[PDB]
Amino acid sequence: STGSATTTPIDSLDDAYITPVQIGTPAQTLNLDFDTGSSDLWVFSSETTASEVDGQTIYTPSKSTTAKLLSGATWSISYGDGSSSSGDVYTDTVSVGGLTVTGQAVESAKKVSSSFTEDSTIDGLLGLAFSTLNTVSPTQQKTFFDNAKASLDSPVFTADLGYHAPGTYNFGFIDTTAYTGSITYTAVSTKQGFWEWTSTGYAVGSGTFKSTSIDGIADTGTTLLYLPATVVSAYWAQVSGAKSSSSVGGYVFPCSATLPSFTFGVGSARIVIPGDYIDFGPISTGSSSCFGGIQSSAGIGINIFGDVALKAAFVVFNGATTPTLGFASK
Ligand SMILES: Cc1ccc(NC(C)(C)C(=O)O)cc1
Ligand SMILES: Cc1ccc(NC(C)(C)C(=O)O)cc1
Ligand code: NA
Repeated sequence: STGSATTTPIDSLDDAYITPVQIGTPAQTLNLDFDTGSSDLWVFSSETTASEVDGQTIYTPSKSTTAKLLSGATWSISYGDGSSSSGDVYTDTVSVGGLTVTGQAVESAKKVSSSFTEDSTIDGLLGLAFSTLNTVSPTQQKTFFDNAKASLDSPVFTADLGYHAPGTYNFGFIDTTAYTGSITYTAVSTKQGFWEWTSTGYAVGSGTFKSTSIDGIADTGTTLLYLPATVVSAYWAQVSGAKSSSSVGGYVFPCSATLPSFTFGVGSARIVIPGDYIDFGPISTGSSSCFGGIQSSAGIGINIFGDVALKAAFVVFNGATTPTLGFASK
């Protein structure tokens, strides 16, 4: 089997991407944030505290002929932005892009935090990290990808995120038309449950490439690129008037600037992030201070190759017995 679904940015900044997902019978279509940095498939639901729902489409298990309570199971999750949700669990049929899984754990939110409530465009998350991170208790559940594996033509999914444009998530195949050149594969550690890999270095603009090992995770659910403070300082030093602002929460730069590109290494290959991708616009409406898309990972405890980095590439998440990541330019 295969599946193929379009993913669409939620706003003009590419703050996140949503992908339609069919849940239940008859189908209930919800727009989920596919997150390679977590392992729960959770949704706004008919169970979600009413004051915490503001415009999201909800899953109603009582209207699905294939829904069944997973008796006794609960879940509770916290994300890197400090957001959270929790609830109970159903099993149901879930389809993405024509690929169907029966018996998928669909985590129904009873409570979501204010960041979720305030974002009417995201109806839930679909986790694509390793199932060892799934929060369901007392019986941990598998991700959609882990349940679909048995069945896929190739045990892979790919992320092809757009810059200010739609992109694609494919399951079970490589679309050799979607990238240029060759795909460079690199080793993955699953020890922390993430798609964790080691970049071979970086360059700033037209500068020389610095060979240096940078461990981090490939995380479609994180907007920005978070790297060590040394690397980030070297990048923003090339932008006149850029500075780290404790009041704003990271590096800011004059909106009048033209940003340099940022290159990261994948083995002997190089992925170039255009300068424009690193612009996250005014810090507040009408400000001439703009927020940077490359930020320090210091205090976060891990480096994160979020959407800023990933949307510069065609990315293969290879879930074979020995998982690997692949990157190609596009
Ligand atoms: C609506 C919304 C969108 C995204 C986030 N961030 C997540 C994905 C939870 C994270 O992993 O930091 C929180 C709320
Ligand atoms: C273990 C380790 C790994 C990498 C580096 N280099 C850094 C600090 C990322 C750089 O800025 O070049 C240093 C130590
Ligand atoms: Na922000």
